[PDB]
Amino acid sequence: MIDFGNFYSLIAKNHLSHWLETLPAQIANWQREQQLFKQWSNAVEFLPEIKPYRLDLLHSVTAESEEPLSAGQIKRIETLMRNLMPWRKGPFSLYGVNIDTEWRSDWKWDRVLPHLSDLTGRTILDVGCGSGYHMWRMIGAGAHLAVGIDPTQLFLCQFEAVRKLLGNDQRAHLLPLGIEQLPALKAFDTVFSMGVLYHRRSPLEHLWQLKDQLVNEGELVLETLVIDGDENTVLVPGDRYAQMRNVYFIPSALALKNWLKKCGFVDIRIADVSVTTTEEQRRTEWMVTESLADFLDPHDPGKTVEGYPAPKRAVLIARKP
Ligand SMILES: Nc1ncnc2c1ncn2[C@@H]1O[C@H](C[S@+](CC[C@H]([NH3+])C(=O)[O-])CC(=O)[O-])[C@@H](O)[C@H]1O
Repeated sequence: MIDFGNFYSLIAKNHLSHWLETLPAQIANWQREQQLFKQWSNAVEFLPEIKPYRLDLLHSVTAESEEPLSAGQIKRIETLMRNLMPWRKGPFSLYGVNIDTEWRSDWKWDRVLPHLSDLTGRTILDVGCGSGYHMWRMIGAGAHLAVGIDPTQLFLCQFEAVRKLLGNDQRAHLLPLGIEQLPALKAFDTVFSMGVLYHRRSPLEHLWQLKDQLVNEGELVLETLVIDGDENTVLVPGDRYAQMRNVYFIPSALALKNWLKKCGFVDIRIADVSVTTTEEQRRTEWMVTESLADFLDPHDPGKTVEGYPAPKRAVLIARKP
């Protein structure tokens, strides 16, 4: 297993302390009903613990030693990390192992960062953080603590593989929770929900739940699929949108701005809207199964195979009063 002791021990001592009234039970239960699990755990267990000599979290996620490591030592790490494929969120550069992930999560980062309130000093929740890539970038932009939640064992394992290789860094943590499970912590400075809203049956309740994690004057940063149109334009696909099951709402950005108004957010701004291109999302050596090219109408990339407008992503920023 993995021990969440460091985390509990950490939040025992800060403004997240009340979370201990629910978290350990929920994590215990999650660990209970987890029984290729061992492949993923051994990958983490068997990687060495290295303190990086150089650590860049400001412009990438890059770690290097003073003395470059043996060809064989790189290969051990390479092949253990290859055991945690598919790697979707990244990329990561760790002692010369370059994990070119399906997504250029960096692009999403470059398009979000400039519109943010200064992250320096902040405590942050990242809902649906995947591998945790963005959490490390949040550390680089000078956040005090970055906490993520994603109820997927693979991604908990990927994150722990990276932290281990980053010298067991304690400034970020991935809890295998789902966003439904949290109470109203009202303790985070900034909350990120990226690539999550459209997977929720109840989009307004998602926004309220996010709002319930924020201090007064906290900042929400919301990113999700979208469609062109006025306030009143909102697509709800059928069984498959870009081959994804369980897609619910894909509103227009203007519609999303209105939802946030309804859910009581303030100073809302559309900050980026960006067609997702096959150079932002694709097959790699570290993710071998289908990707965006396959989910697009082969004769018209402005549409999905099913025949819907193609993936488009907005970034909305907003403040809780
Ligand atoms: N109930 C849940 N609660 C919290 N997360 C969930 C839940 N269920 C599934 N997820 C997680 O939400 C993430 C959606 S991805 C965005 C990743 C990153 N944010 C990014 O912006 O690239 C896909 C995308 O939109 O590219 C996955 O990691 C799921 O495990």
